[PDB]
Amino acid sequence: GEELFTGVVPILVELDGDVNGHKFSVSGEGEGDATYGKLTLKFICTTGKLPVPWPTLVTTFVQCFSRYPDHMKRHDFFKSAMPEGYVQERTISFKDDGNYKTRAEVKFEGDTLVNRIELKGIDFKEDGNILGHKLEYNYNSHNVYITADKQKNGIKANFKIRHNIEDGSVQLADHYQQNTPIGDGPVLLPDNHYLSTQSKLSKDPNEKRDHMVLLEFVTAAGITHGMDELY
Ligand SMILES: *N[C@@H](CCCCO)C(=O)O
Repeated sequence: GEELFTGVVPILVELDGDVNGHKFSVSGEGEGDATYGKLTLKFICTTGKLPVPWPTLVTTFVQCFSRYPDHMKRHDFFKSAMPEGYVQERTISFKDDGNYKTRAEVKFEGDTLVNRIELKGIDFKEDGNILGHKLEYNYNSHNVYITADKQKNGIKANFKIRHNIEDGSVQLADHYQQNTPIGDGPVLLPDNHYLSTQSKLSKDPNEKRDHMVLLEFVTAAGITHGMDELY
């Protein structure tokens, strides 16, 4: 599977969502270059205005594009599941507000890596930071710890995303994530490690539709003692 990621790979993201009486769809396109852990993606809301803030969907919108160091190649579950792919399921709980439930399948369709997502939003406050669009349009860097779930033949992660709010506070979005292979081909089940992520959000000055431009870099890390010994 890792052979499929040696070059630049086109990406398609499709999300079907339902939150607070609003059905919405998002399509995203761009490319990933796993050699540098680099993602360049532009998302468009094709149904009108997005009924939740763009930053709340960044994690939902392809960790197979993470840069795994040579010394950590045996820990890359995500690429090992390719091309048949993996299911990624999350609960995202917004502190003192509602939650997202997401299920995605990530797999190749020919040369294109496709992330197809179903999202449901539950129990949000009409006046809250999410439905009230009170999040700043920016994004923090996070370290996501990955552990094996070997009886389920996959991996899991839980992590809290920090969203800056326009009132100067920071609202946490608590993520619980599980990934399972779609195919029956053996996958790599990793030792504990983490993914170091950084994301920049911007706008296309020629785009009339509601949209988000995302530039993201992800690097696997945390396995250091063996390499440190060399020096
Ligand atoms: N590279 C050092 C050893 C690192 C000490 C911790 O492993 C050296 O060559 O002396």
